[PDB]
Amino acid sequence: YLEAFPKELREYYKNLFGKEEANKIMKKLREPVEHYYIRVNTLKISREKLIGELKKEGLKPLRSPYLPEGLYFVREGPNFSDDFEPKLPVVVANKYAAESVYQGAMLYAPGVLKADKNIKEGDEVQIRDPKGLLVGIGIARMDYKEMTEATRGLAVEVTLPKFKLPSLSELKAFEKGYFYPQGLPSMVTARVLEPKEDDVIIDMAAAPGGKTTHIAQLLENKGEIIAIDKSKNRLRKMEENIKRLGVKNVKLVQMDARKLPDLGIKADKILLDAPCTALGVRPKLWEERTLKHIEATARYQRAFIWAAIKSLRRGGVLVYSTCTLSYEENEGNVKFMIRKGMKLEEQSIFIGSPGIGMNKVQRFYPHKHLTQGFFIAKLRKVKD
Ligand SMILES: Nc1ncnc2c1ncn2[C@@H]1O[C@H](CSCC[C@H](N)C(=O)O)[C@@H](O)[C@H]1O
Repeated sequence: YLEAFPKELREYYKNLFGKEEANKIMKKLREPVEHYYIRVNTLKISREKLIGELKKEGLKPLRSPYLPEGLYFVREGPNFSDDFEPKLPVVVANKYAAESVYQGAMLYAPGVLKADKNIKEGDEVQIRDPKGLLVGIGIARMDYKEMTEATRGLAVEVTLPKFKLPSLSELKAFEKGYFYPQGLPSMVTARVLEPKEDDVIIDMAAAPGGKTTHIAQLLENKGEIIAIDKSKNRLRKMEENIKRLGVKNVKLVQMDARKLPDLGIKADKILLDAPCTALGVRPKLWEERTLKHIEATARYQRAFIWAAIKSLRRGGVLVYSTCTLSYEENEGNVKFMIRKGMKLEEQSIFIGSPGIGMNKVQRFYPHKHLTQGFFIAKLRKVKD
């Protein structure tokens, strides 16, 4: 698994976590989350009612004892060994198709990069990513010719994915806005913010609106949430998410969040779920980002943070979160905040790990908590 991570990053992890822990983290990072979480949209349905609906569809949702809005599905796999060499013709899936097949998706024709020319419908085939990673085994539903030419349709029925997570996007329950797939750490983040119907609230990197819509249901669609993002497309997706979930609580504004103080607003609550190197996201087939990215991105985040601090009322609260493992983007950037008149505060839910040499922030690790790598800091603005 070590091969998935560039050498300097591997050394970075070893230095930051220790060899043993670093190896455990990288090993687990290569795999999908063991517990696949969704958020119950309490704007439309209760937890137990939704469970009833999911059991109807043959699913086995389990309840979280920490998040009353949390449900998770247990992951299946690995369905074959890491060294397994099937005696099968090869279908090569592109980078994006391979990651979904790796988690139980079918392989569709646009997801096909190239393939063995002997392949005919009904043949048993093995599916590999462009770098030779075996991600699944299945049965071809197209001949070679159609597989490499079709613009749509089913190319390989994946009957033996490396791992299996439930597909929920096609469920009626999903279409009716009953839930939103979202990781446990991300859900804890919105809770730890403790939004109140009275609060002036800003999500300054909000799209596609996972944490924004969670705030909306915690507010029970009362008050107002200001949601910022620079990307019009991701905002477009956020508009669809809002409509589907029945969220009436949110005001979308497109802009560079680093210029936030240009508004006249002094917020009581700010969520900064910041753009990051995403070193913690799963599954991690091949890690492309490295040290140069950590420094650059950490520096990039400081612009957001400063903008947030200046836009916070005194006594105001900032929640900073990332889906990355790096020190610089996390504990390092919190020290920055501490130098700018912010103070660490106890988080209302703490089920993760302590931060690196730092007491009140909350970290999540894949090998310890069965989640994506994650980071959460909660701060109080004591002065300007
Ligand atoms: N300079 C900038 N100003 C505002 N938003 C930015 C930005 N640079 C990146 N972003 C946005 O920051 C987001 C980080 S992903 C955040 C996901 C979101 N909080 C959720 O829970 O669903 C991306 O959507 C990206 O569009």
